[PDB]
Amino acid sequence: GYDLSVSTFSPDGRLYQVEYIYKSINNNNTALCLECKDGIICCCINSNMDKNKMIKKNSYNRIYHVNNNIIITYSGFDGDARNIIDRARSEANTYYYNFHTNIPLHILVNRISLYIHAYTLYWHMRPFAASIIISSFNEKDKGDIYCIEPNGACYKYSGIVIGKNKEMFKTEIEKKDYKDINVRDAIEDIYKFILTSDDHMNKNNLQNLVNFSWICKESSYEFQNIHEEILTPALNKAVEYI
Amino acid sequence: TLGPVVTGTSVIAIKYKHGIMIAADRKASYGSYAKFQNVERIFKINNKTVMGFSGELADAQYLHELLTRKNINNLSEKKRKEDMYTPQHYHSYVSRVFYVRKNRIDPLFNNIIIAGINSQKYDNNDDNVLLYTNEEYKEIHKDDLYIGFVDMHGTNFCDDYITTGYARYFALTLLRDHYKDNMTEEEARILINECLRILYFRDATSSNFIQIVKVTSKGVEYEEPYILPC
Amino acid sequence: KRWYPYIDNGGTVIGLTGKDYVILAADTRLSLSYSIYTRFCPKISKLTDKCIIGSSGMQSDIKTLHSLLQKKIQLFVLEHSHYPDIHVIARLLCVILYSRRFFPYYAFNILAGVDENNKGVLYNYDSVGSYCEATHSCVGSGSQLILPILDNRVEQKNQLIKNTNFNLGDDINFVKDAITSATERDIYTGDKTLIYVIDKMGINVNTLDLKQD
Amino acid sequence: TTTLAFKFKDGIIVAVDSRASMGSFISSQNVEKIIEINKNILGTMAGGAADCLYWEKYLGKIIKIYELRNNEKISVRAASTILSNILYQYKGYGLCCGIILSGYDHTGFNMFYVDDSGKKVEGNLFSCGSGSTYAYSILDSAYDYNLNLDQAVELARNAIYHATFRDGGSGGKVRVFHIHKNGYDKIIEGEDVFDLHYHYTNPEQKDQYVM
Amino acid sequence: SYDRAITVFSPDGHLLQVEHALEAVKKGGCAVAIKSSNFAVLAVEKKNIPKLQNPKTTEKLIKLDEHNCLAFAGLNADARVLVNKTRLECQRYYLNMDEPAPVDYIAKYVAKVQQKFTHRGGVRPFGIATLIAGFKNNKEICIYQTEPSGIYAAWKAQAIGKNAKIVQEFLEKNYQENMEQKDCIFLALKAIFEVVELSSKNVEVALLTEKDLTFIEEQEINSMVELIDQERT
Amino acid sequence: YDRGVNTFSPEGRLFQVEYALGAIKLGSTAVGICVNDGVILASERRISSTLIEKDSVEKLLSIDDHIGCAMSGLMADARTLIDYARVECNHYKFIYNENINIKSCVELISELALDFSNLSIMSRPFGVALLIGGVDKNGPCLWYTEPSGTNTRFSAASIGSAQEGAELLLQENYKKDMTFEQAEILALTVLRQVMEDKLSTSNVEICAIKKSDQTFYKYNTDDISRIIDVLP
Amino acid sequence: MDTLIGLRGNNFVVLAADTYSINSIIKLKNDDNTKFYDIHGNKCLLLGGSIGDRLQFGEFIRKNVHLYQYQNNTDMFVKSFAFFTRKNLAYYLRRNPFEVNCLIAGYDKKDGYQLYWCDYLSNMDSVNKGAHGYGAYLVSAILDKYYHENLTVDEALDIFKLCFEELKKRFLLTQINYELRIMYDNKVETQYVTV
Amino acid sequence: SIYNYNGGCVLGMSGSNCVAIACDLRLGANTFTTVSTKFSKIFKMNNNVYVGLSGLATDIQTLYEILRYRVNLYEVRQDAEMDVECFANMLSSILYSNRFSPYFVNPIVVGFKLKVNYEPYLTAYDLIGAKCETRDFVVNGVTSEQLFGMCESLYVKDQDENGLFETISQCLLSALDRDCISGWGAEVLVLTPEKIIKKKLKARMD
Amino acid sequence: RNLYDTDNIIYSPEGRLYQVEYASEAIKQGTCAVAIKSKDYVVVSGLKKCISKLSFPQEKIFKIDDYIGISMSGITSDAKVLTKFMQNECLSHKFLYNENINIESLVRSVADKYQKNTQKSSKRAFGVGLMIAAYHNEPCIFETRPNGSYFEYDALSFGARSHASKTYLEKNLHLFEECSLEELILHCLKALKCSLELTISNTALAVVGKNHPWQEISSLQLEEYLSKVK
Ligand SMILES: O=C(NCc1nc(-c2ccc(C(F)(F)F)cc2)cs1)[C@H]1CCCN(C(=O)CO[C@H]2CCCNC2)C1
Repeated sequence: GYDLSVSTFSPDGRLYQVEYIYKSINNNNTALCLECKDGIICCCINSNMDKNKMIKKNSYNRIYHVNNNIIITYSGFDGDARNIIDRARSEANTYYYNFHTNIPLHILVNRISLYIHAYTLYWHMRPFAASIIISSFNEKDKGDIYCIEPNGACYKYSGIVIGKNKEMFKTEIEKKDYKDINVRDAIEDIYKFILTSDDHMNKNNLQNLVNFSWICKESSYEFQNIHEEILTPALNKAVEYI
Repeated sequence: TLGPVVTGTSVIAIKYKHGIMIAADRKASYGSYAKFQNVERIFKINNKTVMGFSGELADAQYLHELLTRKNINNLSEKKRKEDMYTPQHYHSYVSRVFYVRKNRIDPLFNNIIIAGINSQKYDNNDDNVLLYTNEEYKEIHKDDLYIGFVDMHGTNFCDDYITTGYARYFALTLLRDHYKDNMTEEEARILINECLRILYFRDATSSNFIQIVKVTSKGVEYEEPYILPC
Repeated sequence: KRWYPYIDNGGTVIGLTGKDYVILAADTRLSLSYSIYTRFCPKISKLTDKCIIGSSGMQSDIKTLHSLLQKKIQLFVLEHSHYPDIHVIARLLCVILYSRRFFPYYAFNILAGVDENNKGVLYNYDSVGSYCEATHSCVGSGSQLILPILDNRVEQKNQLIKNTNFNLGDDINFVKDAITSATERDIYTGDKTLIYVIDKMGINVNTLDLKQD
Repeated sequence: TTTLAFKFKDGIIVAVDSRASMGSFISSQNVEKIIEINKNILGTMAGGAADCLYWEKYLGKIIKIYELRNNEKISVRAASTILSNILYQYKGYGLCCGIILSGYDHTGFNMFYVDDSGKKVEGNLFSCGSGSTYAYSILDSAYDYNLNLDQAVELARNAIYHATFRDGGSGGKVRVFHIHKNGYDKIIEGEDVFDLHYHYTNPEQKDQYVM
Repeated sequence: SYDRAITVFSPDGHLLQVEHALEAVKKGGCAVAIKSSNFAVLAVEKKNIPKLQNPKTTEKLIKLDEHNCLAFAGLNADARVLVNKTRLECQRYYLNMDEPAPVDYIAKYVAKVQQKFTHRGGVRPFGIATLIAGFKNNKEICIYQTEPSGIYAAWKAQAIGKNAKIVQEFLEKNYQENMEQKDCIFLALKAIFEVVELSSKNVEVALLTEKDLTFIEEQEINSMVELIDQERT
Repeated sequence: YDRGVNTFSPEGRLFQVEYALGAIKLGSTAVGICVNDGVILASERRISSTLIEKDSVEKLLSIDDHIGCAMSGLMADARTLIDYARVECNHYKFIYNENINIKSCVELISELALDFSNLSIMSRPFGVALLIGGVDKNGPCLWYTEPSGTNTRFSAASIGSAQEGAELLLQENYKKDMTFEQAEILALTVLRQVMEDKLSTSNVEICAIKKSDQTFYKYNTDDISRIIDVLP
Repeated sequence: MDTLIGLRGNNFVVLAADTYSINSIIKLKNDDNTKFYDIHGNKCLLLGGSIGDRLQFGEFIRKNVHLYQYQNNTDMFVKSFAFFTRKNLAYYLRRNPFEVNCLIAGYDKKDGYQLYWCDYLSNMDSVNKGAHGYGAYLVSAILDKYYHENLTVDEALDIFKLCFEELKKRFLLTQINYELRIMYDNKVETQYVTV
Repeated sequence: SIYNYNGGCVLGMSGSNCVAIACDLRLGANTFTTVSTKFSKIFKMNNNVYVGLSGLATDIQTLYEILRYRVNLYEVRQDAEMDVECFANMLSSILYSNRFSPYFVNPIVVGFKLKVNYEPYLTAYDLIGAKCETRDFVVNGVTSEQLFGMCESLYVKDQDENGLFETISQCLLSALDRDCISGWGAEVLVLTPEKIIKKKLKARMD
Repeated sequence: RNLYDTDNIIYSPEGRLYQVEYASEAIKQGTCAVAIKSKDYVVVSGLKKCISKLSFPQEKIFKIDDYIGISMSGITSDAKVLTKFMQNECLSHKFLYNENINIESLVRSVADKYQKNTQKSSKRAFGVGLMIAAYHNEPCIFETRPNGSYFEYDALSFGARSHASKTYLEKNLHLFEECSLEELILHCLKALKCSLELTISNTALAVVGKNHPWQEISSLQLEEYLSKVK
């Protein structure tokens, strides 16, 4: 009876609706961000759409950006995450209007965390069902990656995975330190981890179900999606390895 | 803004064979006081769009901030280079802003030039845009180039060349006499320098310290500012 | 000083009906005080394939009003599944103009068209939305010059010997003579004129150069 | 502008000129200054043509809704009250209307004068516009309740003629409508008052008439 | 329930709140209205505690405006607030039109308000039925009966309230179109006394003409009650 | 009780509109027939008492001069809808100086219905079925609207208690080419078959909008007497 | 321009006004009926000033008092009526003023016959006699001279005849036609006096 | 000039175990036409609290109605008479609540403060509630200068009821005889802790 | 699941929103619609619902803009609301600016409108699925859903018995890119016919593409195409 409203604590001091949101997110499509020596690399594996064959090639992209220098991705429902990303862009716009400089990453993360958290307080609002990764990289400060949970918790990482099969992806990513590995070498490792972890993914759908993006030295520390010419030899080498 | 206090003087924009050439002296006057003499009055909107102003500096800076966030929001939603807003889109947006503020009796005391390149079929600068970091010029048809004027009352139009402020009398006479299609960079520079020379001699709010900006196939290039030769 | 929000950008729009056609000729000069912004700024906007609107006054108000009327006509077409004739568009324009009765559009308008019965129609409008049908009209800076000319040619009230048999070609040439006289005597009228002819086959545009001084 | 209306033995006569001007310039001579509010009520225009036209059309809309709801023809009194309240609500915003609403209802023939200032005056004889005093003088000189329809129409035509002759704001064509128990008739749809001067005042046409 | 929908559709398609309002009407005192050529008679049951309750205070026959009057059956306080709203609308019409409110307009407005209260969030339906007697714009007299649902209809003779059906079938077999005044009050009194106890203190009867609404003095009611006692034996 | 007004069923149907569709089944039977000469709407008036003023209850109404309508279900809700339709049709006439299309009037009526959904104020569905007949620039036509918000153009249609038998008879006997007089005969014969009465004057209500004046005409005793004498 | 006159004795109150409807320089009517507003229950509001403001305020007060009397099923007292009228006039004074001058007359059993003078600024007081308009300047002293407490109604009407004759003789607007309300002996009577 | 429309003046004076308030009775119109000669500007709030309102007559009536409303609510809520100082502070707050659209009134408050000891209490106001308490006398109205002169010359400390009546009446009448737009009768109230004497003076009618 | 399907803001223990799922379930009862495209064109076809013998077919496809149309499946009133919203957005973009609205921006705005009704307990999801066909620099087919998601397709179909149409599209997808317009119309009509005969009355059919505004195919041309299919 206590699990029918986000605004009610259960006798053991838990909000069951947020836990059910966590269960919803853990079944959704995988997303990961990884700090590297020269950049951050973001990768979204949309394994759920392996059934739908008529979807346009690479149309579905869960990787978005703010200010052309902050990557923002998610695992969860598309509409809620679009709402959060619109809030992030609004916060960046308001900050630049007030102060004439771009929003710091930690301030944006805190504000979006509060925005997510506010919907877990009242009996009439649906809490957002999405975990949100927000990340950036700079020449001086290196990489900063944050993950905002559906409960409003925000935590900083060197690398993070959310969504389906995140345990296996985390286990494979943890095998080696990536802060002394470049992003171009890291793409092959990400493809190998996807082939070993997600059972729906295979050689014939890696090219059209996976979104890639990064912020590194080669992109002048600004947002970009990986071109096909860089992706194709990497996934070919991963398939040959596997 | 009840009226102007810190004012920028004329701006002159023309089409030439490789794109748009837009010029303005770097002076902002506090009435008869030439208080500021190294001010920027030509703003980059995007890689194929620039904005220039004559009149009050505060209103122009407010408009520049508006167009900056409009460009950033455009970039956030972009997936291909054709999704980038054109100079005529920004001209329509600025005209609407001026029109609504005119209806509120709260005008921006400015005359605005919005200039640039309408077509994406000349370069791939918008495929990978860089906001925080900067071969021969391609010949561009004048139909693919855009220069547009807006005033305080929202009267908006476009032409092959546009002038604001005192340039509407001094520079524009020489432009209407001597302008021709498909001018080279040298000819456009010479014509603009002649116009700015006449303005320097006859406009008391004018300076001989010029800023030139070129919108070409290789994007927006801010030339090093110079004193008028001779 | 308070900022005055109205400016007259000048130029003429002349309209003349036939039995089954209507001519609307507008000059293209755009001016401020004694200076010229540009020599080509069309004053006539297409609304439907048998209806156009020309206006004279403040160019920003004219452009916004024409775009607004076009937007509402497209909305009408999508919602009610038929193109409105000139009388429907005329009442719509009257309501739109009166909706800003206390801060009017700074524009005098002529709505020209061919109705469902293949009859040429002109409606003339002041700023606040008072309007009426006419067989000939003129608005803009040179209207006081041209309205007597149109009165003398069309109605011939003060002529015992009346030649009231007109065709489309003579009407076009007479409208050209009228806009030429307006260019001669009105400083704000000149450069070029766009002449729209609406008849059974639809709308046809033609150009005539005028004096540029 | 000159409008007039008067009640008589066979109903109501309404009459108007057709001039519209912008200061000194005559913008039109074909203006329709009598509006069919409904099948039995006519309304005149004097002053602001925009306000008169718009609010008389609005009154027609309200009357149509009232008649459709109640299955009944509205009275002239109620229409005049609605118009006067609507015009009074915009007091101080510069509306300029002088309107004579005349018609037939279940309480007989009725006539009301209403202007922008909330005025609402019941009577049997009214005139509005810049030439109103001249039409008043002619009508009051010659008005009788037992005039026949032809006599009443001729009197209205003569009053409008003299108003247009004296007043620079009035001219063009005279229209004379007749409201009866079963609608209204346009007795004089439009008659150029150029002819009326050389009928009444200068029939000989051998010299300029000296006022 | 600031804006919660209180009236909603049941699985069979009924609006149960309106039915419960009708049940509240069925508990109320009986009222009867009868039409004639140029007048109407309205009679209402009244129950008061003898020797303790002031009989003047409870008015179930009410003058709405210059020329219209109202009887009701159901919750008294709901009747009071709706009657005051109707009086306000009567004077609003007479302000906006400069002619008194016709009876058909008033009945339509009362029906509209009742329907609105069946169809707005956060408001209960009015638990009353009403009989509105009055004059049309053409001076024809009419009686309009309205229900809690907002349905209305005009009637030659009608009854509302408790045991209204028996009074209805009586009036069907005894209404005789145009009638003199005395027989009209007599018909109203016997019709309401079919269901109501036969005493003069248990009824209030009034007559509506063009000029005013006049309440019949108790002596006439006593005499007619004695006559009704006589005819029943 | 427990489900809000906006609750979806497991089949993807709103509970309240499904329940409101039971209300339209109740009421008096009406028929509409559209032919090239015009549209006719006929209706039965189940008069409960002899003391009721017969003309006071109206089953056929005029939304406009060129639009007639027959209502079924909850009559107060129906009168609310028709009043809104009258106001918006007069608003269209004022704004555009022409008679509104029948489809546009039907569409705005069905937009007022389902206003309780609050997608962008009424609290519940209306529980009303309307047959809206009229004559516009595209000739005569007849539309049917219901609490779900769906509009459906019909050559011939029925509403009310005897909707099933009325539509069966109309399906059997309707032809696209029949004349106005045959359409009146068909309407009154269908009403005769579905009624439990002898079909006299002041027992049915008839209205029509023709393509000669495009004006709503409410019939009188002579017209029903004529058509009844013409009936076989 | 609208001359209003009022005179109160122990057994009556009398109000009077010119019957002219003015529009710029022309008399629309010589039998105007937009000044007197008779209220149910022995009450009268005689209004001056602009015709539109007169109509709006007079009908507003009339419809409010009638609503009161039908809602409560009693006749409002004359004092309550007068102070309600003053309160409503003063409420609009600082928001869209009604430029109307008022004489408020009535009869009560509680307070007998009553007259209240009230101007466009809502400055009100009970008076035995009062006047409004420019013509007030030419009639008030006559009301001061010939008034006494025990006047009969006919003597009061003779005083009003003196006032009307002086308004004809001396006032710039030669006002000839007058209407009169006579409240006395529980009846309200209308009279029309020419010259 | 708004105060010249009706004219009017109010005065108050203190004695030993007694206080007095007084006012003229004119209601004028357009500064020169007398329209009433019984328009009393003194109002009883309670037995120990009186207020004299001079200025525009509509604002006098409106403010008196507001003050009566507030005082009656206070007294029925507390079941006791309002203190004169509490009333004076309340009048200040009411006048200041309309600071930018003030009631064109210049009140005085005259009464007894209760301590049973009955201390005289007098205070004068401006239109926005700026109040000055005095031990001797208070004046407001268009005749303020003449009243100030008369009271300065003639005021005698700690007079009995009769002497207070004569002094305040002579002050008011002499001040009114030099003012065009005030006069036409004079009301004088003399309060003592057991009773009130209301008198109407045989005043000029010019 | 009866506990958790009562209000639209409640997640089930499996992390499911049952009311949004029921709004999606409303879409499968609509009549079938199909949309395919080539390099140049998008062809939309649909089965018009006919509820009785004397009825006329329910309209299935609607024009949004000169190069934008839609088809709907589900509750038609919700579809009407979304249609009016889309038409107003298109005309507002054509009013403020002088260009056609970006199709991706329009679809995102519609999806935001979908999602905003899923957040509050006083609102319900739109119980309708839209397929949006347009030509904005290329043929494009989008789909919207009650949960505020949207997708882009090379070929799309949904409604009652749309599984057979989906199977036909799965088989024949590789042909559509190089198909001409006539072959594309034939393929779309065959895919629709797999869901079932078709008739000029009961078959909505429209085309949009390069140099080709949105146009319903006329009854005579539709008769020719239906004859060719049979
Ligand atoms: O009368 C003129 N033409 C014919 C027209 N008749 C009308 C008209 C006439 C009668 C009625 C009604 F009563 F029957 F309803 C309604 C409308 C409007 S126009 C011109 C005469 C000189 C002034 N003029 C100009 O256009 C001057 O330029 C303006 C442009 C914008 C503002 N600044 C100056 C109009």
